[PDB]
Parts: sequence; C-alpha cells; structure tokens
Amino acid sequence: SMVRVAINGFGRIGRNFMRCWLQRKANSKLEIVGINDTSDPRTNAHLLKYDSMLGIFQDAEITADDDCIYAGGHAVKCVSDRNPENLPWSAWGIDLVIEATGVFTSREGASKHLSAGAKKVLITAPGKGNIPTYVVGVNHHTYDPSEDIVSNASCTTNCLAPIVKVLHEAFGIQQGMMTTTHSYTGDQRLLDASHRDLRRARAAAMNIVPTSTGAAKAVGLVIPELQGKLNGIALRVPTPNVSVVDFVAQVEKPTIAEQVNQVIKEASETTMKGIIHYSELELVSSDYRGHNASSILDASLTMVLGGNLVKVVAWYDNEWGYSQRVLDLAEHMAAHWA
Amino acid sequence: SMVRVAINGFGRIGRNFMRCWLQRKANSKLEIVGINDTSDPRTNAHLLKYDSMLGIFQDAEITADDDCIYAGGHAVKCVSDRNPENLPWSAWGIDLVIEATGVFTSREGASKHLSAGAKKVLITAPGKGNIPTYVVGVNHHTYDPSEDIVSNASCTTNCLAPIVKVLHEAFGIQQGMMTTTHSYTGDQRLLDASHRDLRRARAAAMNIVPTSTGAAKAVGLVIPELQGKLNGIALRVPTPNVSVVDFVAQVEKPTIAEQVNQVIKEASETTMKGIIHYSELELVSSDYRGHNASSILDASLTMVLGGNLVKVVAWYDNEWGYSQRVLDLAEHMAAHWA
Amino acid sequence: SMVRVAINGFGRIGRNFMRCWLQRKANSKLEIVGINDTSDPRTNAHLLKYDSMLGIFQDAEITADDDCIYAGGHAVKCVSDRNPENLPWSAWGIDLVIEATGVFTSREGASKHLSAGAKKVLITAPGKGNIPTYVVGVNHHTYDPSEDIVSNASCTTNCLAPIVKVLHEAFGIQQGMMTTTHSYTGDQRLLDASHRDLRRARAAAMNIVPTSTGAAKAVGLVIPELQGKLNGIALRVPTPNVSVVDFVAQVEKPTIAEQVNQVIKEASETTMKGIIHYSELELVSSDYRGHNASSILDASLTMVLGGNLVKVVAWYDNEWGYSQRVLDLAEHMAAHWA
Amino acid sequence: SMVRVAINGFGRIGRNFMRCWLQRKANSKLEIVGINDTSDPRTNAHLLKYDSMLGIFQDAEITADDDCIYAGGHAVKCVSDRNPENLPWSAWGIDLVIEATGVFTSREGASKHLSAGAKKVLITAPGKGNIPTYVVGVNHHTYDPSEDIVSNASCTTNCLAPIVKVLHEAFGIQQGMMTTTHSYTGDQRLLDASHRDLRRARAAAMNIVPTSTGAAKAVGLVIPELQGKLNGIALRVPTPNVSVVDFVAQVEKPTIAEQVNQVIKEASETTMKGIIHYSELELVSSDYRGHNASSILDASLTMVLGGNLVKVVAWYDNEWGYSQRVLDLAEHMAAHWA
Ligand SMILES: NC(=O)c1ccc[n+]([C@@H]2O[C@H](COP(=O)([O-])OP(=O)(O)OC[C@H]3O[C@@H](n4cnc5c(N)ncnc54)[C@H](O)[C@@H]3O)[C@@H](O)[C@H]2O)c1
Ligand SMILES: NC(=O)c1ccc[n+]([C@@H]2O[C@H](COP(=O)([O-])OP(=O)(O)OC[C@H]3O[C@@H](n4cnc5c(N)ncnc54)[C@H](O)[C@@H]3O)[C@@H](O)[C@H]2O)c1
Ligand SMILES: NC(=O)c1ccc[n+]([C@@H]2O[C@H](COP(=O)([O-])OP(=O)(O)OC[C@H]3O[C@@H](n4cnc5c(N)ncnc54)[C@H](O)[C@@H]3O)[C@@H](O)[C@H]2O)c1
Ligand SMILES: NC(=O)c1ccc[n+]([C@@H]2O[C@H](COP(=O)([O-])OP(=O)(O)OC[C@H]3O[C@@H](n4cnc5c(N)ncnc54)[C@H](O)[C@@H]3O)[C@@H](O)[C@H]2O)c1
Repeated sequence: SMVRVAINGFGRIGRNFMRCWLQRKANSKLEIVGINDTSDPRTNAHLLKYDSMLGIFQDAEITADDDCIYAGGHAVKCVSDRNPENLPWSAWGIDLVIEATGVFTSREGASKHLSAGAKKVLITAPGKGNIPTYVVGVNHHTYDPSEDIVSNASCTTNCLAPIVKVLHEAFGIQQGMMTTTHSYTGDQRLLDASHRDLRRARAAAMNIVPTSTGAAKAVGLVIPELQGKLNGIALRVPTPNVSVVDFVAQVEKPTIAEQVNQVIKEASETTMKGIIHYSELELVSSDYRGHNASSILDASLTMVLGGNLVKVVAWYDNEWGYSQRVLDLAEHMAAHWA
Repeated sequence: SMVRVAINGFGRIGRNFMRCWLQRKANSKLEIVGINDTSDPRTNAHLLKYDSMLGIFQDAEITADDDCIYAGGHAVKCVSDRNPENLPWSAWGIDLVIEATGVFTSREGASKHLSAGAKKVLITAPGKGNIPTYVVGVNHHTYDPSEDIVSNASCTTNCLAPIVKVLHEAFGIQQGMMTTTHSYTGDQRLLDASHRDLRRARAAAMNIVPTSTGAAKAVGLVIPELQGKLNGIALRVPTPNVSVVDFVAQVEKPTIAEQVNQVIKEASETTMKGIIHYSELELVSSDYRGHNASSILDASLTMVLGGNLVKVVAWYDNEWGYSQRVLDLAEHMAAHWA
Repeated sequence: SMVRVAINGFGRIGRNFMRCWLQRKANSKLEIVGINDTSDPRTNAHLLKYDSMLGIFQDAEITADDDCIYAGGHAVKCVSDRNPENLPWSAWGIDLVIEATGVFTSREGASKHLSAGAKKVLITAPGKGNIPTYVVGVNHHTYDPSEDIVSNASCTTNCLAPIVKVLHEAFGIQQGMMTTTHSYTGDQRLLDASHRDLRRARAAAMNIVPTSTGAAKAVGLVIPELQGKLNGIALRVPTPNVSVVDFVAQVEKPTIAEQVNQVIKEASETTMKGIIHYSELELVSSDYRGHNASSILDASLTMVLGGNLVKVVAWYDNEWGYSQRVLDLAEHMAAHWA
Repeated sequence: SMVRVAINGFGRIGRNFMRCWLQRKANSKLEIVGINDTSDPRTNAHLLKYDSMLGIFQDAEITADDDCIYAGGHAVKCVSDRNPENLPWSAWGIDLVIEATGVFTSREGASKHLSAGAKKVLITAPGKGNIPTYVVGVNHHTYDPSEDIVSNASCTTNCLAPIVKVLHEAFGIQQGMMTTTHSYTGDQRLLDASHRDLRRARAAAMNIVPTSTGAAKAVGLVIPELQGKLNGIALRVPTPNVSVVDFVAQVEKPTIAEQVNQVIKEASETTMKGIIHYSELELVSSDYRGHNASSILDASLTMVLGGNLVKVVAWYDNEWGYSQRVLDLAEHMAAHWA
C-alpha cells in the first residue's frame, strides 16, 4: 500500500511538487497526507490554485477550511510549526517527508523529522555535510534502501549532471566550466535589502546578479570520477522561471559539434530518455515552461574548437522540471522501501 | 545645538532618509548619531553606498567597522536588536527616533522607544490609533511641540493631500475617489508566497496587484473638513520606484480644465512652492526619479466634465520624495524643540 | 455555407484571433482562408505556434511552405503586400477581411479591401470618421447587414461599455471618468526611440507611460445617450498582457457598494452572461490570462461615496478577450449575411 | 581647427555619443554640427534630454525649433532623409560621419555619405565586408589616416578584446569560448513579432533569448594571431542596459586564478588604463551604469582548472561605454587627419 508523504514548506517547490503529484496521482505509490508550513490552509490553498507561473490549477477543485486543504476530495491535513521536532508525524503515520523549506538541509536539521516520527526525509536542495545525493537518470539506481535522509541536489545540478555524464562517457571530460543564466528565486530580494550574500541583497528584477553555485562541484558527488574537475557560477537575471546552463568542457577525445550533438541525441532517445530532451528548434525561455525534462539541449548552440574545447547549452524549468524529479526520486524510494 | 537622531530600520526609507540628510547636512538642526537595524554595519554601509535606484553615493566616503558606519568622517553608531525596549537611546542621548521598520506604528509599539529613552518618535508611515499625523505643506504648522509620537503619513497621502487642499479651497470638494498606480515595495513578494494580504502574496514584478490604501481616508485627518469624504485603492505595478495618483473629485464650484490647472500652478509658485510642482511636459515615470516635490501635477492629463467632475493626475517619487518630507518634518520639529 | 475570411495583419490580434477561431472552429460559420502580412508564411507559422503569452499551440499541428500555413490540415493561403488595393480578394473569393494592421482604420483606408474585392471589412480598432462601431453585448444587435465597413472598437471600450450600460440602466450615469491601467503593446518602444507620441516613445518595460485614449468617448457611440458624458486616460505599465479599468461615475439614483455589486452580478448571470464576469476573489492580473469575458468586475474594489459617486474596477485580457469579441462580431455578421 | 561631425541615426548610440561629446566638449578636436534621423528635431531634443537610462541631461539647456537642436548655445542642424546620398554633407562642410543607424554597415552603404560630400565615415557596429575595424586600447594606433571608412566593432567586442589581448600575451590563448549575458536592444521585439531571427522576434522583456554574435570572431580581426580561435553566443535578458561577458580560454602557460587576476590588474593600471577596470567589489549590473571602461573585470569570479582552462567575467555598459569608445576613436582620427 501507499507511502504516506508530508510536505514541509509549502513554497514554490512544495506547491509545484504537489501539482506534479496531483497530475500523476493515478499510477503513484505515494499519498500526500500532510503539509506543514508557516502559513494557514486558506492561504495555502489559494496559492496552490492561483499560480502566477503555472496558471490556475484546472484538474480538480481545491478548497480549504481551518484544518485541511482539499484537492479533489483528497483531504490534506495542515499544521503550522516552525520547529520540526514538534510535528505530528507519528500521529499522521508519515513515512516520507519532502523537506522543501530551504532551512533544514544538514543531517542534524533534517533528523528532527525522524525524531518527530517520520521514517525518511528527501531534501529538495543540496545537503550540507554527509547526505547522499541523487540525480534521477544519473545515479538514482545506486539508492540504498537503508538511507534515512537523502538529497535530490539542486535544479542546476539536475540539468548539468545528465549532460556531463553523456559527454564524459563519450569523450572523457578532463575539466569543465559552467555558467547558469538563472531566473530569480525567493532567496533574492525584491528591492535592495539585507542578505548574507551582498549581491543577492540587490533588487532581483532590475539586475543581473552574479552568485556562486555548488552545482558544478555537486556533479562530482553524483559522478564520482569528476570530483574536483568542474567549477562554475550563476548569473541571476530578471525572469521569474526557466533557466539556462552553458557548459564548456575540455575533453580527451577530439571531436566536432555534429558528433557532440549526435551523442546527446542518441542518449536522449535511449539511456536518458525523459531526462534529456534534444531540441533543434529556435525557442526562448517562455517556451520551456512546464517542460518535464531535466535538461533540454539547444543543439544549434553547440560548438567545438580545436577538437577538445566543447560548449553546450541546455534549458531547464527550475521549478517544474526539478519538482518532477523530486517526485520521481520519491517514487523510486517508495518502490525500494525499507 | 543639534537634535540627536537615531534611525530605527535601515530599509529603503531609512537609507533614503540618511542620503537626504547627508546632502542637506550643512543646513540642518539634526545630527544622525545612531542606527538600529536587523543587519550589521558592513552590510548596511554597502547598501547605503550601492543603491539600485539612486546609484552610487558620490558626495562622501562611506565606510564601516564592527560598531559604526562612517559617512564622510561622521561616525554613526550601530546596534542590532529587534526589540526597541532594549535600545541604548538614553546612553546615546537620542532625542528623536525615525521609526522606519514598518512594524511599530501603533502608540504602544512606538512608545517602546520612549521607554528606552528617546524623547520623541516620528513614524514614517500612517499611525494606528490616535497618533497625530502631519503632511508638510498641508498641516505641519499645527504641530504641537509637546507631542511625543507623530506620523508623517504615507507617500500617497503626501502626494494627494496638498492637491486636495488646493482644490478644496478653490472649488469645494464634496466627495473624492483616488487610485494610485504605485511601484512595488518590499512589503510585496518576489515570487508567489505567503502574506497576510492574498494579493500582495503574488509575484510583484509580473503582476498588477490591487490593494487597499488608507491614504484617501488619511487625507481627512490632515484636512479635517474632508473626513469621510474621500476613498480609494492602489494598483501595484512592476516598476521599482515612482508612483502616480489619479484623483476624481465632485466639486461645488463649476469649472473647466484650464482653470483647475491654473489654480494648481499658482499654488505651486506661492503657498505650495517646493511641495507641488506643476509640469506641462510629457514625461514618464523614470523622469521623476529623485524629484524633491511631494506631488508633480501632470497638467496635460487634467480633465473636467459637466462643470463638477474633476480629474487630476500627479506623480511622486515614493521613496525619495517621501524621505525629503520626513526630513522636513524632522527639521520642523527640531526648530520648535521647546 | 461558409463566410470566407482573410486576416490582414498577422500581429498580436491577428494571431490571437486565428487561435480563437481554431478552438471554436467546429461551431463556426466562418472559414479563414487567407492571410496578408508583411512577413512570410514560415515565420508566421512559427509565431502562431510559439507564443510568449498563450504558450505552445496544442490543439493541432501547424506547418508552413512558401505559399501557405497549414493548421490541422486546413490550408491558409498567404500573401505579403503592404498595399491592400493589390490584394487577391476577388481571386480568393473573400467575403470578410479582418483588418488588424492598425494602419487602415479610416473609411478610405479600409475601403481599399473592398476595391480589391472583399465584400466587408471588420476593423479591430476604433474607426476614424464615420464608421459604425459595435461592442458585443452592448449594441451588436443594431448591426445593419448592408454595412460594408465596421469597427469592433478597442479592448478598453469592450471592457468599459458593458459595465457602463448596466450601471446606466440601474442608476442613471450623468458623467464618468475612466483610467485604464493597461499592459504595454506593440505600438510602444522597447527602448527610448522616436514615436509620434512623446510618451510612447519611452522604454515600455521600464516606465509607467500615460497616454490618451478615445475609449471613454467611444462609449458614447455605442450607448448614444452618454455621448459627451465620459472621458478618460490610459497608463501603460510593464506587464505584457492583461489590463484593468477603473471607472468613476456620478449617478442620479443614490446607492451603496453592495447594491452596485448586486446589479452587476445579476447582469453577469442574465443579460450580460459571457460578457461580464463577476468575481469576488482576490486575484491579480496573471490570473486573468485567457479569460473569455470582456470585463471581469473585481467586486471587493467597488466603493461609493455620498450616494452618487461610484467607483468600479474591471479586468480584461486585452489580447485574448478582445479577439474573442472580434470573433463573436464576425460570427454575428456571418449569421446575418443577407 | 575642428573636425566637423555629423551623426547619422540619432538612436541609443547616436544620442549616448552626443551626451559623451557634450561632457568632453572643452578638450575635443570634434565639433558636432549636424544630425540626420528619421524623426524631427523637437522629438529628438526631447529624447536627448529625457533618457530612461541616463536620466535628465543636466549640464546644459537643450531646446529645439523646426531646423535645429540647441545644446547649450551650440546649434546642431537637423535634416531627415532615409537615403544618405541626398544628405547636405558638402553644404554643411562635414568631415566625419558617425554612422549609427545600423543599416549602412557595408562599404557600398557607408560610401553613400562620401558621395553626398563627407570625407570619412565611422560605423558604430561591425562592418560587413572589407572595412577596417578598430578597438581602442587594442589596435587603434594602427589606424591608417588614408582610410575613408572604418568600424568601431560592437560593444561585446570592445569588452572582450582588451581582456583577450592581456590574457594572450601573458598565457598564450589557444582556443576560447564566450557567452555574453546582454541587455536587450532595439533590434529585439517588445512583444512577439516578425523578425529575420526567430528568437529576436520574441517578447524581449519576458524572455531569455539566445542569439549569435560575431564578437568572438571579430576579436580575430583586431588580434590577427587569434583569427579562427574564438567562438561564442549571446543570451539576451530582460534588463535595458549593462551586459556581462563570460570567457573561457584554453591557454598554453599553466596558471591559477590569482595569477590571472594579477596580470589583468597590472594591465588595468598601465597599458590598459582607462580601458579595463579591475573590480574586487561585489556589485550587480545597476552599479555599472555610466561606467567609462570598455570592460570591468569581476575579479572574484575568476577561476582556473588544471592549469590551462581559464574563466573570466567582465561587465560593460553597452550603450555608454561603447559610445565613449566611439568618441575616443573619433578623436584619434581627428588627431591623425588626412
Ligand atoms: N528554482 C527553485 O525555486 C528551486 C529549485 C531547486 C531547489 N530549490 C530549493 O528548494 C527549497 C525551497 O525553495 P523555494 O523556491 O520553494 O523557496 P520558498 O521560500 O518559495 O519556499 C519555502 C517555504 O517554506 C516555508 N518555511 C520557511 N521556514 C520554515 C520552517 N521553519 N517551517 C515550515 N515552513 C517554513 C516558507 O514560508 C515557504 O512556504 C530551497 O532549499 C531551494 O534551495 C529551489
Ligand atoms: N515607497 C516606500 O517604500 C514607502 C513610502 C512611504 C512610507 N513607507 C513606509 O516606511 C516603512 C518602511 O518601508 P521600507 O519600504 O523602507 O521597508 P524595508 O523592508 O526596506 O525597510 C525596513 C527595514 O527595517 C528592518 N527591520 C524590520 N523589523 C525590524 C525590527 N524589529 N528592528 C529593527 N529593524 C527592523 C528591515 O530589516 C529593513 O532594513 C514602512 O512603514 C512603510 O510603509 C514606505
Ligand atoms: N491589446 C492589443 O494588443 C489590442 C487590443 C485591441 C485592439 N488592438 C488593435 O488591433 C490592431 C493591431 O494591434 P496588434 O497589437 O496586433 O499590433 P501588431 O504590431 O502585433 O500587429 C500588426 C501586424 O500587422 C502587420 N502590418 C503592419 N502594416 C501592414 C500592412 N500595411 N500590410 C500588412 N500587414 C501589416 C505587422 O507586421 C504585424 O504582423 C491595432 O489597430 C491595435 O490598436 C490591439
Ligand atoms: N548596446 C547598443 O545599443 C549597441 C552597442 C554597440 C553598437 N550598437 C550598434 O549601433 C547601431 C545603432 O544601434 P542603436 O541601439 O542606436 O539602435 P536604435 O534603433 O536606437 O538607433 C538607430 C537610429 O537610426 C534611425 N534610422 C534608421 N534607419 C535610418 C536611415 N535610413 N536614416 C537615418 N536614420 C535612420 C532610427 O530611427 C534610430 O533613431 C547599430 O548598428 C547597433 O548594432 C549598438
């Protein structure tokens, strides 16, 4: 029977994850039975239904009362406590917590759900410290059913890793530089305001904002042969969703642009089907909203110089594509449950 | 000698106020000696100098250490405590606190600065309850030197009131409706997220967001004859700064557009000089950045029907113009410090 | 059998109209057989399918060659000539031309399609001079089957007129002021550049840009009792689509907000069904994308002072809603093709 | 005495060039005496003074009549003819034409100014065909005084070339990939509309838009040893001005990030002073508005892997910094006039 899931943090990723599940609900091993968030159920049902990016949820009615959010007859219990130790996970029989607050990414933070009664936690972000990290289509079959806390990495890592994996196997990646031109996120400020990062303090819709990213080093955890070989940065820019990765690799086997493209295309039809999509179309960021792939290779932009310097460019829907992956990782854990 | 001022909340209004004061510092009866804010002095010195809206501060060098921000040799002490009861106002000899956090606008909230030792508080927002409210150029000469807590109203009210006062005295305002088309503010969300107001919850730079405003009722507190005669709404739109008021009045004395324009132009040259600016130019919001007036009447947009229904439109820089008026109100209180 | 329609100008309105028709194609008396536009069929097929605002067209396959656009097997002939006198309207047997270029809105301009062979022209904009103007749900039943050139007015007029008509019949509108806070359009500039209107010359996505509008006077042509009683302005703001009308009326019959709301709700359920939608929800512009109504009354925003000064606020999707009404007007003309 | 200059095309670059000159007018060998543009002098004086990006021109009064634009007593003659063969260049004694329309970048196009009577033309864009290309601080001392038509290259080339030149001399560039994350320009569409490039057809303020750029190949013309070794792309993003270049080079001499930074910093103090600025500050795009350097190296973002794969990141103000360079190239030509 079903794995009972709770969502902790009903934010952009929490609510995209819930909409992904509501559309794949008929063939799932998961049942979302609870949400904890700092707001109330009426606010949250409103935001679940009325989304500036995804539009109005159509498939089922979404309603709320003091206690619950109702999404097409399914009643999802709600609570509101900032400290996960106090959560009613035992009383609700929660198996798996989708940890989407952004604030409990270390083992000590995420463990508080275990001590409140949950059996496992899936963190929708890179882990801090020693937390096993999975990227679906790259290393998710190495999942160890005895792990209690896992990470689904970041959106950028889920875009980059599959492409790196295909290029590494075909050409041998020796070193690699990435830049993601990335939509702003809720971590940034609307107008100039205090922040730990002096660049992310700055009005997000008016600026190109450079920032660091662990995505390129995190690829080394999911593809252990590349540990320490990749580095990169992020530029946040004034769009609200959809991002793009530009990756330049120094490879061992000399090649040309048509061959790099052919290798990716073959992978997108076979071993990376559903993970990498190969696009030959001249599209822009709006067109990739709602796309289900982790990475959409923009084949016209591929270029190679001197045999060994390879550049590829891939799109990702950082909210929705990432949430589809969280859901796939969760379904995978449900099918391998101990 | 000088009135010693502390800023509580070094946000958009706090930092605009500080820049206003640094440029009018030679003519001033105030001396800013302290800042309380939830962030540290190095962050705040960086944000003071580097502003997405105002640009790089040029007049003087701005530096910081653990304890202080230095703005052209002047040392501004810094502290960081969310609870104003704990603040060192007696120890720093603070006379006047500029209350710019947005969070202590009731008498009970603002009184915590008195009990920490400040002699007076000027709230940079409408007051809740019974707090005397002043709009410079409308009723600031009614200020009573024995008042310990005052409000400088909102940006919208400072734009609307002077125009209303001139139109009321010339034509007799019987009723009036206002809509402000207003730049987004820090109160709104960057991407759809929880908020007390379900409209302000929504991505601010992607949406037109209606909201309620007390600006129109607050005009009745500064022009007591009009209490209960005005109402209005706000539409937040995707610009970071500069706003516009549209005001439709039912008046007693029949008139036409040219005459309504002439009455405002006359007032802008005499009794409202420096408060209302009259513009015959066809400008857009960007052109009003840094403008010092509380209201800039856009004269081409004035229209009248049937003698008695009058529409006027006025611009305001909601951050900078408003902060100029906080500074004027403070200088006025300094000059009458009995 | 079918009325053969050609689209002249395959811009935002032309392409929205075509999508409207492709989704209502089974119930239709029209058949779109031709397009004239300044660009070629491959470009136009790409733009028809890939739309930043509407997303990717899903219902049918859309393809092109040198001569034609194919939308689900239906072949739409294409030509590219700036001068409508040269167009092959007789040769293609065109009955009705949808004039959507923005450039042939006078009788003399629009008559060039007649002289090229079309039997009638429907202008997707206000007409200049003496052109009969229809707003569906307000005066479209006065359409006269012998009229050869008609106007569907503007988006703003389609939003404002039905509401005015309901309020006039219930309360007696004596005078009225309108401001539309309107999404930017193709008529404006991306960055400051030359334009007939010095305000529209200015960077559209960075500014609030006031402009004149004939929408309020045009309400007098569709509701002849109100000719000369209404006036208004527009403020263009940095959203790409969806607009809002704010209307302040001086009325004869004293009233209050609840009653004004009840009169509009009643009309939305009966005589204005499908034209006015009544909303009690706290939504923002993004939520009205794709909405089929000409006006969506935002009921919480309704306010009344002194019995006789009434403010209402209504949303409209200026591209899609308006195009639905062009399609309805065209279906109406088809049904009465005497 | 003075070189008499005319501006053909009074667009973003034409008007930025004019403001650069008005501020450096006291030590110049150039005198701007005429403008040709498709609009009239009153429109153009308005746009010259009221700029959404640069703000209100302060230094001098700017006025216009039917014939002329006046900028602080200096009367600049205006004409309006799309075809440069008809221009009054002989009658106005024009020596140098600043060709800023974007439409006369080939030798045959630009020569029409010579045949109207001008002696030289400086194209504010890459040339098509065999036109000598200069980048100030890279190859401008190779100017040949007998050349009648020159190119100042693009904004991206002016940012990239100086940095490439310093890296090549210190490390030996073997191959190099660039991506510029670039503000939208007037070449793009405000809302989805026809364009030769199917990506630039798309709403520029709502999308990340990839496009090709000749900047990386054009570096090979100004640094002839690197011909054919560089390639790259552009991503247009929703900011109106200021751009950033990300450059990844494969170099011969093994190095680390601190050494790459030290070499650039030393060049910025000496041979590239005024061309490259070295910044150690954590700033965002808004902060670089109005910056006079061709390239501002963001030193914190530099990274190196395996000795030979080097990434650097540099900002540029694509309007203003580029126009300063156009002015410097023109002054250089004036000082070497034959
Ligand atoms: N593009 C993306 O948005 C994206 C993609 C991949 C991963 N992520 C990661 O997913 C996580 C969430 O990011 P997001 O974009 O949803 O941010 P968000 O701020 O929209 O969502 C966080 C939610 O958690 C709530 N919250 C905060 N602290 C809480 C607490 N102690 N208890 C309960 N609820 C709490 C917030 O109110 C909000 O509802 C972050 O770790 C982020 O790094 C984001
Ligand atoms: N257009 C405008 O921005 C505008 C105009 C007029 C009035 N106001 C009003 O001015 C006030 C502030 O507006 P803002 O736009 O500057 O907001 P903001 O969020 O930029 O500023 C608030 C500042 O105070 C800090 N803060 C919050 N709680 C605190 C506490 N308990 N102790 C100390 N510091 C705290 C924040 O960290 C921030 O630095 C509000 O009352 C607002 O309504 C704003
Ligand atoms: N919100 C709106 O967009 C809106 C709403 C209602 C009405 N309108 C009106 O509809 C009309 C078009 O608006 P739009 O927003 O679609 O503009 P747009 O610029 O997107 O569309 C015009 C189209 O016609 C083409 N064109 C221009 N001149 C031509 C000629 N001589 N021959 C053939 N084709 C030509 C353009 O290339 C473009 O494809 C205008 O009259 C406008 O006022 C627009
Ligand atoms: N970031 C930048 O804007 C940038 C930087 C470097 C180079 N450039 C180049 O500078 C040139 C101008 O670009 P821009 O951004 O000023 O564009 P723009 O469209 O703002 O300026 C072009 C001007 O020329 C006018 N014009 C067009 N055709 C004409 C003709 N036949 N005769 C006279 N005037 C005519 C236009 O009306 C406009 O005033 C282009 O070649 C562009 O590639 C642009």
